[PDB]
Amino acid sequence: YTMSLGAENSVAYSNNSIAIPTNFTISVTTEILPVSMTKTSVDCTMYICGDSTECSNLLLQYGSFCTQLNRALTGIAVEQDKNTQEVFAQVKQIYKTPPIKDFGGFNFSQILPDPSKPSKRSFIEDLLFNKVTKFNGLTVLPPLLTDEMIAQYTSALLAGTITSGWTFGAGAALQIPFAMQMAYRFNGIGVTQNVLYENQKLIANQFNSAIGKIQDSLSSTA
Amino acid sequence: TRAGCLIGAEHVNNSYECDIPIGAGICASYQQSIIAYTMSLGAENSVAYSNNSIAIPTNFTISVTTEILPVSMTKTSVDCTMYICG
Amino acid sequence: LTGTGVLTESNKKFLPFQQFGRDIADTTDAVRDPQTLEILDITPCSFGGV
Amino acid sequence: QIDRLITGRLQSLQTYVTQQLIRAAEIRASANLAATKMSECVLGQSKRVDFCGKGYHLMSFPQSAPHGVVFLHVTYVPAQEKNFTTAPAICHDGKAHFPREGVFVSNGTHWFVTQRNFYEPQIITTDNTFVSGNCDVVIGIVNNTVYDPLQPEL
Amino acid sequence: SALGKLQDVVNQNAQALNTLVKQLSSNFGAISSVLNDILSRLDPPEAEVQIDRLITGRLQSLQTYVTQQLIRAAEIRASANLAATKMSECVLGQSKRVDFCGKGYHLMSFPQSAPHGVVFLHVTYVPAQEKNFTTAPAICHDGKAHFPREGVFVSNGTHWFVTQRNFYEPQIITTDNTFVSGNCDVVIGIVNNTVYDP
Ligand SMILES: *[C@@H]1O[C@H](CO)[C@@H](O[C@@H]2O[C@H](CO)[C@@H](O)[C@H](O)[C@H]2NC(C)=O)[C@H](O)[C@H]1NC(C)=O
Ligand SMILES: *[C@@H]1O[C@H](CO)[C@@H](O[C@@H]2O[C@H](CO)[C@@H](O)[C@H](O)[C@H]2NC(C)=O)[C@H](O)[C@H]1NC(C)=O
Ligand SMILES: *[C@@H]1O[C@H](CO)[C@@H](O[C@@H]2O[C@H](CO)[C@@H](O)[C@H](O)[C@H]2NC(C)=O)[C@H](O)[C@H]1NC(C)=O
Ligand SMILES: *[C@@H]1O[C@H](CO)[C@@H](O[C@@H]2O[C@H](CO)[C@@H](O)[C@H](O)[C@H]2NC(C)=O)[C@H](O)[C@H]1NC(C)=O
Ligand SMILES: *[C@@H]1O[C@H](CO)[C@@H](O[C@@H]2O[C@H](CO)[C@@H](O)[C@H](O)[C@H]2NC(C)=O)[C@H](O)[C@H]1NC(C)=O
Ligand SMILES: *[C@@H]1O[C@H](CO)[C@@H](O[C@@H]2O[C@H](CO)[C@@H](O)[C@H](O)[C@H]2NC(C)=O)[C@H](O)[C@H]1NC(C)=O
Ligand SMILES: *[C@@H]1O[C@H](CO)[C@@H](O[C@@H]2O[C@H](CO)[C@@H](O)[C@H](O)[C@H]2NC(C)=O)[C@H](O)[C@H]1NC(C)=O
Ligand SMILES: *[C@@H]1O[C@H](CO)[C@@H](O[C@@H]2O[C@H](CO)[C@@H](O)[C@H](O)[C@H]2NC(C)=O)[C@H](O)[C@H]1NC(C)=O
Ligand SMILES: *[C@@H]1O[C@H](CO)[C@@H](O[C@@H]2O[C@H](CO)[C@@H](O)[C@H](O)[C@H]2NC(C)=O)[C@H](O)[C@H]1NC(C)=O
Ligand SMILES: *[C@@H]1O[C@H](CO)[C@@H](O)[C@H](O)[C@H]1NC(C)=O
Ligand SMILES: *[C@@H]1O[C@H](CO)[C@@H](O)[C@H](O)[C@H]1NC(C)=O
Ligand SMILES: *[C@@H]1O[C@H](CO)[C@@H](O)[C@H](O)[C@H]1NC(C)=O
Ligand SMILES: *[C@@H]1O[C@H](CO)[C@@H](O)[C@H](O)[C@H]1NC(C)=O
Ligand SMILES: *[C@@H]1O[C@H](CO)[C@@H](O)[C@H](O)[C@H]1NC(C)=O
Repeated sequence: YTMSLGAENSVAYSNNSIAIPTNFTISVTTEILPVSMTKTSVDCTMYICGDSTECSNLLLQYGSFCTQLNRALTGIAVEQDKNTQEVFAQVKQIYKTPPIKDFGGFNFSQILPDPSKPSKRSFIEDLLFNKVTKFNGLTVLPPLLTDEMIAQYTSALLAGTITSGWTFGAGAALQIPFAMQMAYRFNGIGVTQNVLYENQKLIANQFNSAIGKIQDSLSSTA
Repeated sequence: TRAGCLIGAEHVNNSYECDIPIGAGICASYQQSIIAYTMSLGAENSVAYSNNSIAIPTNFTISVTTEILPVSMTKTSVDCTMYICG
Repeated sequence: LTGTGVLTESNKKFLPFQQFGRDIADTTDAVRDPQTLEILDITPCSFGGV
Repeated sequence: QIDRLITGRLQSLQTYVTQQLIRAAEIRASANLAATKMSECVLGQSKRVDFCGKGYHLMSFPQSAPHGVVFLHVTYVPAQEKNFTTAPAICHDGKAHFPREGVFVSNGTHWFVTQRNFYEPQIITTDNTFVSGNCDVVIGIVNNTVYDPLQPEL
Repeated sequence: SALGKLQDVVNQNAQALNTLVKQLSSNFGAISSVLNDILSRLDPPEAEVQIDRLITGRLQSLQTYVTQQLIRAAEIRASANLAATKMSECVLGQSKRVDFCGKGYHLMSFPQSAPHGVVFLHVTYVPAQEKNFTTAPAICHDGKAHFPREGVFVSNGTHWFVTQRNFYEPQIITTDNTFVSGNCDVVIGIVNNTVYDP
């Protein structure tokens, strides 16, 4: 068939008609972005020649191709650790959430770490790590940051934003009650606080349910 | 280590900022002798969070930092006939 | 079958007609010795960067 | 025969390195975008449309992935919307009374100043409107009373 | 090492060129890298084969150089596009993007020409000599649930003020700096206090 681009929608436009929202959803969506790939290394001599001295006596007339090839792969491997540092090591001081998690009805249990410890990871991070799955001179170099360190960086970014809003990004982490942080964020989108405070339980039930649908979507869809 | 066998460095329980990256969270430093350790991501900071407490700045700094960005590389030309055949 | 490596005693269960076992990407990673029929596991000799 | 083997294997290794360099640059652009999203979606609230989720970005949560990062974008998605009659400005004593922050909306009979993203009517007052010019200029002038808060007290 | 990034580019160029030159002294499986030697001590039917081997090796070296130059040029182009974006949004304006024009709240950036690139001097407002206060989402006066217009309700041990969020400047609660919405039943952390009527 000829594909459909969508459903035609003639907007009810007039020179004196407006549509105003009387409600809201509070939506949580996920974005997945690769940050690094495997740090691989090749011994060009052992790949091309292996253990043969005869081939090793040759391949010297070919020049510095081997020194040029493993220099490029080394630059790639060094860049992968630089990629992870730029993404995750964006935080000074490893922030921790308080033992009393009173965030105005908002429930971050599935994104905060659990001490049951499939590493110091969250419930969502445990779902993520299960969902996605040396010879001839080929070696794989471990990343400088372990998965436990990245999850520690991630939990510090998460603890800072829950407790201190955007202040920790600029300077020192300044504590602010949650749902007072959320009232600031409604002001950023043109909603006049107030709508948050008068709908604080609805805005929370909508947030917690939307977070719950992520763990279902991650567990269900391959 | 997970990166391999390290000979000539002494492992310590202490954790510091990474100085010479070895891998798998292991870094090396010079104190007298060369030490190998698990790198520290930073200083733990439990922010004094409450449902009715706020922190307000009473002053400021005015910081000036520098960011260096490459914009161009050397414009080179190779006469392939001259290079290959002279 | 000529090669280099370390020959551990293996628990691979070869069928009687077979004489050696290959892996993915076709690398000989097991073999049964002609005398005293028994499967051996080949692992490459230790190597790396320094 | 060794030179033929060397030439083929060397070409195979050059091919591998070239495609790794091209893929590494592709990953680096992804890592730079992920580092920009951490700064602008997690460490702040972004005004850029569709940069941090679909809707009006409120706040994002990073989650660690084996070779990447997962952002949990929390956005304010409006709509249980309704329709209303609208005027650019309101004429009262010939002063044109534009709204300070919201929009003029109308029921079948009455007019209000609601905020543009949430419906919250509020009556027309001098506190939430400002006066500029007379009523001859603006095309969509609509007559209405503008309530002076001070006058009832006096 | 402050300008290391710029230095890197220079090195990454020079080394490459060096390799290219040092690929002119490789036999590539021929009798010599000096082509005049091959012509001098060989009959052209065999010198042709030797010249062909040298040609293949040198051509492969030059193709490798050109490919790596194209990849590095794409990297430099991405860097230059980022630098142009920073010139537009940090120097020609004030950016609200976090950490795009330095760490802190961006005030203004200054360009400086660097020998083979650009340097941005980002002046940002870094807050903090901070203090701790008690906050309320709203203030309850006459049962009307007042909210701050532009700042935040903060408390000393005894009194309440409306301060701006990034600098401490108390100011007493008034009808001019608050707006009324609803009654006092809904807001969870609402606190009793008087709001001053000018
Ligand atoms: C705005 O939408 C929410 C749904 O997100 C409405 O809340 C629901 O209301 C129905 C009955 O009115 C209940 O059965 C649901 O349990 C509610 N959902 C939640 C998450 O609380 C809300 O009523 C709407 N408000 C307006 C003014 O339309
Ligand atoms: C936040 O949500 C989690 C799960 O979504 C809640 O954890 C449950 O807590 C109850 C009792 O507190 C236990 O019986 C369950 O076993 C827990 N897990 C699940 C999957 O239900 C947690 O209680 C919520 N937080 C708050 C404050 O309600
Ligand atoms: C080859 O023949 C020799 C000599 O008999 C075998 O060695 C002995 O074989 C008997 C019978 O199988 C065993 O009971 C002994 O234990 C074996 N001795 C040793 C030292 O192994 C040998 O197994 C035969 N190899 C074959 C058939 O592959
Ligand atoms: C538009 O809004 C006005 C003001 O809210 C509505 O007029 C009010 O209607 C209610 C009906 O319950 C009465 O109790 C009030 O006394 C009315 N206020 C007046 C007359 O000043 C009007 O009905 C609305 N129009 C609609 C919904 O079509
Ligand atoms: C908005 O559009 C309507 C629709 O055309 C305009 O209404 C016309 O107004 C002229 C003169 O005012 C009349 O002659 C027409 O008969 C009207 N047409 C209809 C269909 O009503 C109106 O003028 C426009 N501008 C406004 C409302 O400010
Ligand atoms: C406002 O209502 C009046 C009549 O009810 C109209 O405006 C009048 O226009 C005439 C002709 O220019 C003037 O002489 C009157 O002084 C005006 N009266 C006012 C401004 O109150 C007109 O129908 C309405 N204005 C609109 C719809 O924009
Ligand atoms: C918090 O600030 C208020 C106001 O700055 C302080 O109240 C003042 O207390 C002195 C002591 O007698 C009075 O003279 C002032 O008139 C008060 N100011 C008023 C009423 O506006 C209060 O003491 C401070 N609390 C602290 C520092 O804990
Ligand atoms: C903010 O948190 C405090 C501490 O958890 C809450 O104080 C509790 O309030 C309930 C009922 O008001 C009491 O039964 C508890 O004994 C209190 N706990 C403590 C430790 O004092 C408070 O309710 C929360 N909300 C506010 C202040 O609006
Ligand atoms: C404000 O103070 C009063 C008592 O000093 C309390 O609120 C009272 O609550 C009762 C029961 O609902 C009502 O009958 C009174 O009219 C209320 N008085 C008011 C609102 O002034 C309560 O301790 C305080 N309110 C808070 C902390 O929200
Ligand atoms: C600390 O170092 C000492 C001596 O190096 C060692 O015996 C001990 O196991 C280490 N760890 C702890 C927890 O003490
Ligand atoms: C109300 O606005 C227009 C008025 O012409 C109407 O046709 C349309 O169906 C309605 N739109 C909404 C959002 O209900
Ligand atoms: C909204 O649109 C409907 C359908 O066109 C119409 O009947 C109604 O009057 C409109 N209301 C307003 C106030 O625009
Ligand atoms: C004030 O609040 C807490 C209360 O325990 C205190 O520990 C903290 O140091 C103070 N906050 C700041 C950032 O000054
Ligand atoms: C700030 O923290 C200090 C030290 O923990 C505490 O004594 C004080 O009561 C706190 N003040 C406020 C208003 O939160």
